[PDB]
Amino acid sequence: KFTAQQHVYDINGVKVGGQPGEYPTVLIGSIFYRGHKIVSDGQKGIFDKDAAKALLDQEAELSAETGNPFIIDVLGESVEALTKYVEFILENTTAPFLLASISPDVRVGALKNLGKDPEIQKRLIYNSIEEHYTEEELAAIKEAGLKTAVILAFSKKALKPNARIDLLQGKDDKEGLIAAAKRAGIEQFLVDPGVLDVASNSWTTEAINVVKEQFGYPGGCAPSNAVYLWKKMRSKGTPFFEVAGAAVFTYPITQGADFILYGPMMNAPWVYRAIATTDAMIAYNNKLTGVKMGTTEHPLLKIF
Amino acid sequence: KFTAQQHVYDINGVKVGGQPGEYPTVLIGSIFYRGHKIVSDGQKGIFDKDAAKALLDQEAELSAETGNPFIIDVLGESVEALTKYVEFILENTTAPFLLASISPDVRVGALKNLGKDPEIQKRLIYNSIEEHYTEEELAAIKEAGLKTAVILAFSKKALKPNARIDLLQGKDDKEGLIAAAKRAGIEQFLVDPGVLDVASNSWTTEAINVVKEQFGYPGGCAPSNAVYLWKKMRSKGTPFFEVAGAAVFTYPITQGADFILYGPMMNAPWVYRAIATTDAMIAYNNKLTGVKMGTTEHPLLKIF
Ligand SMILES: CN1c2c(O)nc(N)nc2NC[C@@H]1CNc1ccc(C(=O)N[C@@H](CCC(=O)O)C(=O)O)cc1
Repeated sequence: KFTAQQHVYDINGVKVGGQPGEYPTVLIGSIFYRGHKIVSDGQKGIFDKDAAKALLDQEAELSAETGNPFIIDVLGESVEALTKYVEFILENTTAPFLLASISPDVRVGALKNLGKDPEIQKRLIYNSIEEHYTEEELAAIKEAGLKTAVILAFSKKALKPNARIDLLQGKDDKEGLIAAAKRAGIEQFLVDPGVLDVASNSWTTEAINVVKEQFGYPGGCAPSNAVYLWKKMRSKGTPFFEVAGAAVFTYPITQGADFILYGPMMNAPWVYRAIATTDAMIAYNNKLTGVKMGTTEHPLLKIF
Repeated sequence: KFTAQQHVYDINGVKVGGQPGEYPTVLIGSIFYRGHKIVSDGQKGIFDKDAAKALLDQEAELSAETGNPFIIDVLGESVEALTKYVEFILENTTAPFLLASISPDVRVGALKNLGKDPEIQKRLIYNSIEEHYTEEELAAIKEAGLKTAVILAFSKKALKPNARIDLLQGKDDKEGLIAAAKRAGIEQFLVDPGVLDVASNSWTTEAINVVKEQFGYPGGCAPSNAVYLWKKMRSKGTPFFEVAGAAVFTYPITQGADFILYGPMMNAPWVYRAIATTDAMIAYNNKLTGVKMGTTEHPLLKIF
């Protein structure tokens, strides 16, 4: 059990946060990522709408089967593409989604094209407020009226968990990412300490623990990149890559994390089955921790 | 982490116990279990020597690849069969092994045949001293001169983790399982709190924590019990069964367990890969906690 009173956010019906076993893990699948084969032009945002709709329908089905809620990670490499990707997600699912790009200019341009829309404000989560934030970026977020953002504490100047906490809460003459988010009008903070590599997923998890111990913000991480760069294990193929993947993705959940960005949506079939199993074992512990489940839509009540 | 100084046993080279991150997880694979297709006659102990050698060679290879040591779980349905099984294991591997059977009189009968052989004393671990131990069982163990035993610290009267203090130490007019084991000349106790089903693996792990926190005995369990009877998952095939299995088998390691009985040895290829991943992430946490690895033969230094 975590020391601080946990913030539980209601993201247009998706509950995220709380004490371990209170709410199922929220699973965040990536679509239109670099090299996604359903995209034929990543600059114009031209993609197979049937194949994309099939992924969204599969996520709904897996979600209904396990009780794990989903938020879609929507990636783009251009303003034009990311704008079209967001319009498509708005119309073809009811789920919340992350507005994501490596390029902050792409994120901000796309956000500008969406204007002030009550549906966007309810469903769109900014991915992310990170070390390179600008006043322009914070202004674009405020003008869009967004209320939830991923706070990403990934930084090669902040390897140790406590240095990632310094990046979040601020230190000396740096306000920190939480303060920057608040100045943008963000009231709800999904804290992602970053995953440098597989082995340091324990440090990511230690940083999630400190966040939930002291602040009570929902904590999660995105270990898909580190897993896919693990040449030695990937070389082995199926099912060796998936079980190792499952070990990495479940580990933060075993230490009380609230959400996982699991990588490409095509991996949802095995990710949902691994994560739902962990959630069901943790919830069964609820009597010993003195926690009450916040919902009957829970893997413990569904997967057996 | 644990307050108690942890007992670390050396079982013919296999180190079992310690603080989390100090030693790799010991992996215990089952052979000659009920339904094992390499057995044609479970009463006479007629089995495929080439297929048994191949499993033991595959355990040695995976062990050398990850740094996870192994103990063999040797199951028999008759005295004649279990005797032959143990003679084969003695000759075809160097690993310690569990002498195991659903039928206590099969364990007792087999022990009589194997005699007070100094190799039996060094490599044979009694599986197990249970709630309903008999004087004839304790006499057989003493006469064989065994030094290590699994203490199955399980009872439907002691479902709560804290009740395992009662089972181990005794209570009221009941001799504890530790006192019983010592009367049989046992000096080294591998504590298994028992696993009823998948979900209750969280209660098993809380019991392991209590045992290590207060007594320092190595703690492990057999999640295999629940997983292969989980038809919903098994019938889905690869990789759904493997990732679900990986979630269950890794969970106790993430809470500080020292050994896992992972079921049939045919599953070693994906069990080693999942468990090595968890061990590597836990040991990486040593860099923050100051906990020193007790061996360079560790997944953290091998799998990347
Ligand atoms: C019950 N159990 C156990 C335990 O709980 N605690 C200790 N110390 N030792 C043991 N030893 C035996 C057992 C762990 N080993 C196992 C557990 C389960 C299986 C198993 O599920 N076999 C399958 C058939 C094999 C298959 O097709 O999977 C079955 O349905 O019976 C095979 C071996």
